[PDB]
Amino acid sequence: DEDETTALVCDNGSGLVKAGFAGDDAPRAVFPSIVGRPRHQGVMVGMGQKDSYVGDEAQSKRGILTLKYPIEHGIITNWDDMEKIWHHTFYNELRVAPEEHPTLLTEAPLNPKANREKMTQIMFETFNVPAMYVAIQAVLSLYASGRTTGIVLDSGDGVTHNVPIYEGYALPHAIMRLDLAGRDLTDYLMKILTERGYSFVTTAEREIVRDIKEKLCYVALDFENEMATAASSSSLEKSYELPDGQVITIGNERFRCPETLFQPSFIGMESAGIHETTYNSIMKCDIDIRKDLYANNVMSGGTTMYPGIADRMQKEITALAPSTMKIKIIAPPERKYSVWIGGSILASLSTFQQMWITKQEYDEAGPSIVHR
Amino acid sequence: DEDETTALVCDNGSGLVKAGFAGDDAPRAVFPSIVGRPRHQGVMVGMGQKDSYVGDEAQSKRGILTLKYPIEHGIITNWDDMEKIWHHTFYNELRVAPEEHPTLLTEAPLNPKANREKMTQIMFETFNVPAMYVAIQAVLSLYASGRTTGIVLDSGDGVTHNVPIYEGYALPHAIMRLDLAGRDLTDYLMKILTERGYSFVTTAEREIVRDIKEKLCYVALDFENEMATAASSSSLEKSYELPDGQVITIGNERFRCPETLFQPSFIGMESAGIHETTYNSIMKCDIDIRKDLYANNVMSGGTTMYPGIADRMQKEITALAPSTMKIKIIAPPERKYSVWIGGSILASLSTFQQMWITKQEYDEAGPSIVHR
Amino acid sequence: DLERAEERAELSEGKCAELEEELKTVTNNLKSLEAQAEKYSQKEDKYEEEIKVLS
Amino acid sequence: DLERAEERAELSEGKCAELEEELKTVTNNLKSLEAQAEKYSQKEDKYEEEIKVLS
Repeated sequence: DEDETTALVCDNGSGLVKAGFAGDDAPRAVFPSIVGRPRHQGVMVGMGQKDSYVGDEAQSKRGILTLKYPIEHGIITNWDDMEKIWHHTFYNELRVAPEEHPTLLTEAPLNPKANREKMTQIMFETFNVPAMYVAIQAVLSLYASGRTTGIVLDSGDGVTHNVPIYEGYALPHAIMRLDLAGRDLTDYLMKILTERGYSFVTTAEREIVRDIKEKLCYVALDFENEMATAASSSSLEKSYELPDGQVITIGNERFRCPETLFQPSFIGMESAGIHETTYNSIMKCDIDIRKDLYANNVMSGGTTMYPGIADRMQKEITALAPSTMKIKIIAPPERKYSVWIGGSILASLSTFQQMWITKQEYDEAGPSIVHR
Repeated sequence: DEDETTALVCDNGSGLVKAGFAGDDAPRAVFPSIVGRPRHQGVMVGMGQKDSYVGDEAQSKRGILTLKYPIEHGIITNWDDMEKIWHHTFYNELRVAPEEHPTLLTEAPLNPKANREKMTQIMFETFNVPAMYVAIQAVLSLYASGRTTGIVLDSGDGVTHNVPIYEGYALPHAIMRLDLAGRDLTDYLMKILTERGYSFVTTAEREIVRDIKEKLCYVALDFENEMATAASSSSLEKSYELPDGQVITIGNERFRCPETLFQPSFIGMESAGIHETTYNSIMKCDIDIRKDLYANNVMSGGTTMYPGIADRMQKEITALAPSTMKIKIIAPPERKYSVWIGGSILASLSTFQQMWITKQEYDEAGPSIVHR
Repeated sequence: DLERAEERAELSEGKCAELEEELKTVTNNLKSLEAQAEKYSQKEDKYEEEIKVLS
Repeated sequence: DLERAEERAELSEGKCAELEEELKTVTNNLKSLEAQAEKYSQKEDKYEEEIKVLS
């Protein structure tokens, strides 16, 4: 129990932090990855002067603060502001004292060696956690779907990745990163919806375009004869009621937004798209392992939640793969937390105890120890 | 007690001064904002030659003096004559010595920086008050209705304003000023009542048209089919008995006077009216704060006291606002003193002590100190 | 059943406010008429005593 | 959001009724004080005219 209860799992994202206790089924804490700094001197009624704001209080009060994102494209870019988000996570969100809890953290696919050593330096030397561990994100997603070999298409708020994993070892030279994700996708909907003849003028109009994207957006299979369908004008249309009455209608654009993930050309991106990239990762891997990867395309991440994403991907890679092959696109329902759940499982596991980096290892080996 | 008893609250208006002690429920002193200067040399029986007259003695003796209004449209226009009204307030009306009383004063919505510094220069350097503070009027009105975010429609004797306030900070760029108020409104009634076939010939006829406006005037909802009602001639009519017998009847015009506040066109004004202006203030503010402002339209000022003002405004902005919105027009009964009461509360408060500008702050920082 | 419960709530809150407002005005018109009545009663008794003495 | 809208509706209807009741009582106390005030004002003016004439 000492640490059975006690292991923490913190998944640091570009848009959201997911956090909680190893053992739980889902994150106890989910909140924006921002750190707000007040543009002016003054106070809220009853509070003192605050130097900084994090998560939702930074979002809610955004009009008087300069908002900053510590993690650009999955990589920690500002370490002063990240130690601020961690502090908030332990002390306010989970309300635990960190110096008696083992902490499993996550990093990104080709996270620079030096960063994995730096967050270890900050975990052990400024938070004084007993022990910690850094798992790679795609690797926890795979594992949370039971398996050990597969290829994960991972897509969240600032990055998309393909991480081919074989008997647990993520394959460095076959990993692909596509910098277009849910953030890019909300801003494109924004324009095709103002372009439908609308105005997201006040900040209460801006924010909810993102809630339109999440609730009403679709990834149609045969996106071709779906536009064609749009035109005959079926009961395909969908009206959402705004903060007030102002019933906005979205028929068609509803799927023009996730067609951006297959066609980056919709947004002036010259890069290849999700399905081709799944494939290219795969023809960059060893030959003998390619049947395995093909029958185990595990999807994880908030942006892979658009319904019919899996069917489109299913047919997208069948038709690029040699017919002798078995294609299989696994997309679980909890996928917006796969990464986290994979960490919860792993860290609560009976056999993981012997991989925890302890302060004994650290004080004796330097940050190098956990770096592997 | 030193200053718990001792804080003064002086609300300077275009028509009336409201004054008294922080702590009280209502102003100890209310009187016209005039300064009379005798047109001829001579005396009243038993008095000496008087150079000047202020408040009610200036009104009562108006036939031999040239009357002057120091505050034009809420802004202090003559500083020689204002120091005269302040002097009168402290020494004669409240009969206090100012050099041992902290003084909370009020200013108008976009009061020029230089004025807030000038009345501070006169408070500290010619009245020698221990400490003082200048609150913005709409902001005290809001606060006296308990809240901190809302939009105040403030309307008195020379100005009308809309001041959107968010967690206490009045929003400069969304404030609207409409120069038509109770003064304009008494003169319009005057004409529709002489136009009813009457004569307000002597000064005892002039003054009481204003007491007709206050007692008998109404703001009808559906001002349309209220004129229509007037015609069928119901028992809608209302006769007032003059200083003498001369029973004057006012049926209809009774509401044609406050319909001027929604239709400025009744008086050759091309500006928009109260309800549209409430609204325009609101579509000039941030988007995310517009649901707040809509559910918190606080009314203050002598001219917002016309019964049924709130119902007309209620329906005036519901029908301009998106139906998804909650409208809420708060109009308290003490509203002709909201501003003052908000100051009484605030200045008698336990936490306000640390915002008082003291002579220590001033003698050391210059007028800049209180200016903020 | 809701748009109905909320609509009934809003109409009764509106009614409530209208009546509460009509009241501050009638109880206030009052302190004024009761005070005017007492002021006149005292002016009356004074002149009733002075008429007795001039008679 | 409902048990909340219905509960707020019931409490505001209760408030509404209490205030509407307090009012029939204050407006009724009124026709009485205003009538007493007018009755005395007329007794006053009569004796003020009779004191003038005896003076």
